[PDB]
Amino acid sequence: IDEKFLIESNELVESSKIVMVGTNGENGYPNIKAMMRLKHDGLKKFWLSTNTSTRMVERLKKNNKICLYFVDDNKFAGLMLVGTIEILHDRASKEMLWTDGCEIYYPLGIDDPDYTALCFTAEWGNYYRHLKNITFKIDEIY
Amino acid sequence: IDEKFLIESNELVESSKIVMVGTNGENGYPNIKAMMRLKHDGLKKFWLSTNTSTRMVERLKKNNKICLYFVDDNKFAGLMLVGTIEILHDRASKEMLWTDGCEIYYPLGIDDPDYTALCFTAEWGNYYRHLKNITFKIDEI
Ligand SMILES: [Cl-]
Ligand SMILES: [Cl-]
Repeated sequence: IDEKFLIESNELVESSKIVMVGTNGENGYPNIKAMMRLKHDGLKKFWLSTNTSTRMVERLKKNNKICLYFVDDNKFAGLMLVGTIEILHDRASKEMLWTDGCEIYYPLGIDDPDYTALCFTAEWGNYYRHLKNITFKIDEIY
Repeated sequence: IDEKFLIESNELVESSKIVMVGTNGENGYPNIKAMMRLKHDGLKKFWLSTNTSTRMVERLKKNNKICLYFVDDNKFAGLMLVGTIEILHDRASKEMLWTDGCEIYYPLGIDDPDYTALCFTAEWGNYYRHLKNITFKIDEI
């Protein structure tokens, strides 16, 4: 509950545009994919970008329990957040979340058929560091 | 399945000291944790260490289906392996897998009570590059 974590975890989040996203894959195996962080609100909410794959979409439709992971291997520190994700289908949201260097990935702009936007809402997390971890609920850390 | 994207998969694995490990967690949620690579054999077998944790031991005994993810540090790309994991509780295995480098995390050595070794066996791979992925079965390649 010390203020350092939220600030330290926030630096961790801010330090890369890439987030590792864990999902429930086929046949009971977890799957991890890299996604792009379009926006976040502290540790409460993340808006992410990934390529439209019917596989991923169908999977998230049936099971939206996910986790996010942020790491710096140099400190051997990481942050994991656990929560649920929803696909944002409306163009309004897609437009408001669009950023520079979305363009690198989605040449046809907001209307690129491969631009999918997601909203992750964190329930809890775990900060790992010095081979220990501190688990917290989001509603506590604020 | 071609040898270009599999040469990059192996290079990525050989350069990796830390690997992201995805496990099936409480209440239906995936969980991810960084673990250290001790040894591997191609893309089929990976020996990992992490700190001893009774929560993780119980998790993995209920459900040993996991994935590994190797981040490419120089471009938007990565390798995901999927398979099953087993904890190596025996000192013989821990002695064999011990590498110079472990002394940083486990200062009491092979007998450090926080030293846990695990053996992952991959069944399927997925290589991500250029916003695409190629899926392959490890035993075919
Ligand atoms: Cl709206
Ligand atoms: Cl020595």
